[PDB]
Amino acid sequence: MAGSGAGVRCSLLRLQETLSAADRCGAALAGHQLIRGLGQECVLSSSPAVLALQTSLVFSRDFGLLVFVRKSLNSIEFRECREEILKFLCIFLEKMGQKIAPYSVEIKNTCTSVYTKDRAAKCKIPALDLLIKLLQTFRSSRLMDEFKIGELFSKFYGELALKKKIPDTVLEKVYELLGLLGEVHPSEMINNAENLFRAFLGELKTQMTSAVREPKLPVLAGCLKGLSSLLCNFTKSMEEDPQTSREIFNFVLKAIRPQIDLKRYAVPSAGLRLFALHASQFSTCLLDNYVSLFEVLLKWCAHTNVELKKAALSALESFLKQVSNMVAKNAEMHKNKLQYFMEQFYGIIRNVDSNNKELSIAIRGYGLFAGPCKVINAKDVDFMYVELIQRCKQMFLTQTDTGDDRVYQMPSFLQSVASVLLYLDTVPEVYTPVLEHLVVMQIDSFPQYSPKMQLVCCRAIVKVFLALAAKGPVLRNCISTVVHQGLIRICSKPVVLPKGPESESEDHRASGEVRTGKWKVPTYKDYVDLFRHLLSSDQMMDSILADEAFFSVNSSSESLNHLLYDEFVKSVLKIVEKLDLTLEIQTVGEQENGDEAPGVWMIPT
Amino acid sequence: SGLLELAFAFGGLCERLVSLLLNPAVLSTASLGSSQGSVIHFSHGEYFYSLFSETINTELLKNLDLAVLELMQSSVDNTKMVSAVLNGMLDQSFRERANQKHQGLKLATTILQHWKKCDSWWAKDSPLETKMAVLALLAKILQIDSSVSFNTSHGSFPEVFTTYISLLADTKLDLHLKGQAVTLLPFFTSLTGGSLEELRRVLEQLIVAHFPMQSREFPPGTPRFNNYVDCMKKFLDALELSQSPMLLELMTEVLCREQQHVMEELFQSSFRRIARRGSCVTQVGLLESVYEMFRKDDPRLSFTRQSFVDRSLLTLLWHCSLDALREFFSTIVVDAIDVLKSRFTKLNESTFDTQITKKMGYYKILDVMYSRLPKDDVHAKESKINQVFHGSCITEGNELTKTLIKLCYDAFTENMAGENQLLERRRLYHCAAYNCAISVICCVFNELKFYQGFLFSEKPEKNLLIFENLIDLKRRYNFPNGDSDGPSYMSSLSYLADSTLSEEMSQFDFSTGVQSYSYSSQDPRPATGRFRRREVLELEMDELNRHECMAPLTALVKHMHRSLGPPQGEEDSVPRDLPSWMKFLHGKLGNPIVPLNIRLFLAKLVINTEEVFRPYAKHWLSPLLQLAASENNGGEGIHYMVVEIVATILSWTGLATPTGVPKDEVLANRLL
Repeated sequence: MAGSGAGVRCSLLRLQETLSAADRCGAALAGHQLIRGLGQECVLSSSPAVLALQTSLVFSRDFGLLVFVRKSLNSIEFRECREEILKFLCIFLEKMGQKIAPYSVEIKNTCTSVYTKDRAAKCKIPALDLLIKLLQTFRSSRLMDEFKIGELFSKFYGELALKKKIPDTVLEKVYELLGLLGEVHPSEMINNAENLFRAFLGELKTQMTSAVREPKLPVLAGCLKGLSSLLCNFTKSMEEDPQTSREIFNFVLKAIRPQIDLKRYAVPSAGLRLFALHASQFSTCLLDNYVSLFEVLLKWCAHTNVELKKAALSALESFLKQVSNMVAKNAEMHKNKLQYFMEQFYGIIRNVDSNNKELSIAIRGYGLFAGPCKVINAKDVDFMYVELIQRCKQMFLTQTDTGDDRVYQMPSFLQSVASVLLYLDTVPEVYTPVLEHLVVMQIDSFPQYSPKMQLVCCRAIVKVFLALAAKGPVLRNCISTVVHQGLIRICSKPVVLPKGPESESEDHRASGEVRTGKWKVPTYKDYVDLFRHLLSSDQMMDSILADEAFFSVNSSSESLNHLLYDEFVKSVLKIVEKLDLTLEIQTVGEQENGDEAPGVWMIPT
Repeated sequence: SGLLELAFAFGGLCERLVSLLLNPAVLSTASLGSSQGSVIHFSHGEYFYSLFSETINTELLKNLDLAVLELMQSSVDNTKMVSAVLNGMLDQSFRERANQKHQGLKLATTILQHWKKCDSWWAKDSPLETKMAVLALLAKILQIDSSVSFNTSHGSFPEVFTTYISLLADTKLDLHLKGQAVTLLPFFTSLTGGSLEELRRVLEQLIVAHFPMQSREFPPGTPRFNNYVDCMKKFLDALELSQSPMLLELMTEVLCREQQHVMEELFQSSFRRIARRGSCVTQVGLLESVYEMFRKDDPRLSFTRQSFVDRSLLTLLWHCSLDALREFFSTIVVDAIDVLKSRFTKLNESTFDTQITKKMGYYKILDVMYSRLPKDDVHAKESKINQVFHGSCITEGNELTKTLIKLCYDAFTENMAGENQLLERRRLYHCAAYNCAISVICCVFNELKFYQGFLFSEKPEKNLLIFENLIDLKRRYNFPNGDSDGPSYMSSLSYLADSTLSEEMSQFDFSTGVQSYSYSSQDPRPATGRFRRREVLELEMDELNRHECMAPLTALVKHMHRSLGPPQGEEDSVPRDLPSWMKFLHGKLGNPIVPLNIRLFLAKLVINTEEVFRPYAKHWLSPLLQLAASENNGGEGIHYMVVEIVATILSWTGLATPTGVPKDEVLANRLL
């Protein structure tokens, strides 16, 4: 608790003194137990700043790990414990974000020295994952800027010369590291990039080989991961590349191809990650085979894995966004694709025996494919609006609450109903109370999200406010009622106790009969960020303008700040006027005539 | 607004205002801010009513009759504006309710006087949105009337009832619209039979159409399950607000289709709430409805008939009123006793189980009104219950309790040797009689109770237990939700004269037509001691503790220890023998040739509420210890039965010591 620094210093000194007398050093023992113990102590550390002393002691002089592994250079078949040290370092590096930069250069120098004379395996993979986790530490290029990338690239390309019996578990991490060399700093990797990409593409082509040869499935996943890493920074847009990127999408397309053998996934996951992050780079590649792409992405969205579920959802979202963008750009000639997509969405939505994920993707497709539907026919958007509103009333404005998230999906639905409201010539007068209740409940449910989901919620509210205000004067009154009701609901929450809240996280509550849910009670200060974001909507304004294509390039529609501020002051004045703040005395009573003296009246004050 | 008030106050220009409101005129304007670059169209009347709504509503309520007449005269071609103005007037009349009383009732009556003008609104082949508007307007009228002027007859009831029935019977309505109709159900519950059974028929048709036979066909998280639970909760809320015998019949028929219901807790809470709330006549009517449901000869299976009493009638009886219980008892005395004393058939299997179930149910009912009623009525001088057929308030004593206890004793003393048709049902029948007899005995007489056993090949212990079910006693009590109430309407649904903001949230729901639910602090919300306890046994996963006759008999034993027997304060109270019941239990437990289940039952009886067992000690030390140290027991290893026995028998040290007698010392050494 407090003596860990002295204990870890003593263990470091013992480890430093261990490599003396007999060079055997207890063979596999007498160092492995010490390393495991210090690692357990480090991962079992505490929350406050006491860890600064032990972190400084870890990266220090002779009684340190870096000097130990540097002096471990002559460990010929001796001291098979450096891999545990690297694993502890990467865990510890994951546990704490490197505070200062002069330690990072020493760490990378030590791992580079480990790379030299690395015999066989079981240490190469720890060294490479340590380097992978190290390269994600900065993410800003303000540190690690001496740019030794040339020597590393030369060494890695020299490793590509052998290409005979490198282990599969090592080769995948090697190529992942090769992919990770990008997105470090500009003005680098611009001259050897063509040769590196040619070698990578040829190696991947030999990996599949389009035959009955050995596929080397772990190698293919790392190749796709490196491909995505390379495409993340460098553009390689196929719009100027007619041949060398059609194949780079075909590689992904056969990677997405499902089969019975799961093979621990990886190779059908890196491809979906690449598609999700680079759908904008295959324009018309997605279009020329939309039916098969859509059905395969839906099949991957209907699975049991979790990370693969997230990858499939992101890939389907990116696909649908691209297709929606191209159709909204060219809705005249593109009609069969829109008909197929919206028929699938209609069938899914009208299918009453649907699930939450399928409904979510259908509602997202409803939101994305609205403008083309309007230009083909005016009467479609009305049916989309009424179906979406009925579904939202069924799922959100209910008392049932069997148990689910049921609130982490409302902004994703509000952003979708906002588009259909935007693309409506006339608004049905009977679903306006449902829309008002939806927006009020969205405002009330603000302090139940992570900060990014909170920003999504405020963006949804901003979009709905723009859609409401861009329709007519009566819907501005609807906006006013929504703001007033939200203010009333926020004001009705219980008052923050003036007394101190004691130590935070002092326990886990009473923990009664199945006390779960973690429904933290809101206060007035929990809703402060939402209204600040509402009154400062310029960033969200330009974000929505860049995302969607709509006639909103003008400062008149941008002036939601004045509208929301006026609604706030009007609601404040309304609540002040309507509230009853009179006060009386209740310890005494009337109709007093010859009764007990304490019961007549209190001493005059 | 001031200029408008002056203009209205100058004269009586109400007609011009309705006319300028109901006027088709489009006022083109540019895109509000920047939307499309085209023009934006909106009506003049909608804008004018949206701005100065309060003044127009006030002056229209001033000249109420002419305004309503003109509005519903022009309600064929301006359905948006007429609906908007009518809704605005209804919200205006709902506001200022505590001061401007009788304005809303007058408006509702005047609107209901011209339903034929809105007949073309809710009819067939009409737009669905118009039908929802009609439903919302009707709901607003019903709540603003507060069931004061609207009822059967003398209120233009046939038109509104036909509108409601046609709204229910429409197949195009979604489940939420039918849920709003079910919310509107309690206003139509004052039925008089005849043509008003059409409500029952359409309700049963709705239940058949949209409710599955099993409540598990919809997995949790599916929207179908949420819609199903929402409809069920709306039905239960309508029952609570209604107290209709028909609604209770329908919900019990739904609930008893399966032994376990996913929302059984809500059903029981609603039953207990409608049993607590109400008047005497409503309670006896509901009890009579459930009782007539129970005693009807229909092709219904035995478990459904048992569930009619075990789940529904039991809760109503336990949460009933004192005088309603007496009247129900006086109603059901005659039939129950002749049913209990009736002969059996034992010819057709379908007739055997229904007779067994009827007798078991009658025994449980009599158990309830003997446990909850004082002795001044069941057996006293001025007994309102007249069991005797001759009657006429003749003789005195108890011709009811004697016959009931005799029938219970005959039920216990049944010889089943060689008779194997249905065993478990009778096992329940014997346990049911014992509990009924215990409840009768507990509040009639005092002193030593009835003779136990008597032998003659008829003992209660063999009949009340299974003798073939091996109790799987694990190493410890371990290894033997749903949908919950969801959110609540806190600070809403009612002004309650407690908060103005709560009153505004309650008017937001009335205006929009959709109830508002916030987030509760705690997911479970125990309002009071309901279902927590009846008017120390924190272990329900044990089979021997979850026995039909273990909980009643232990309560009987505790009743023997208090205010019964020798007076308190005895020192070394007869340490050489035991009283008749104690010595009987000692003989049945101490004997090693009796089946194992009886010994386990008596041992757990001794462990539970060991206060009574501890006096007369050094006596019960040995029969527990033989069971503890034996090859035949609840299972292998040190199971929790052995743990409890050892804890109780070592906590008894000092007062009693297992030394001196060599018979128990050897067994103690074996146990060690």
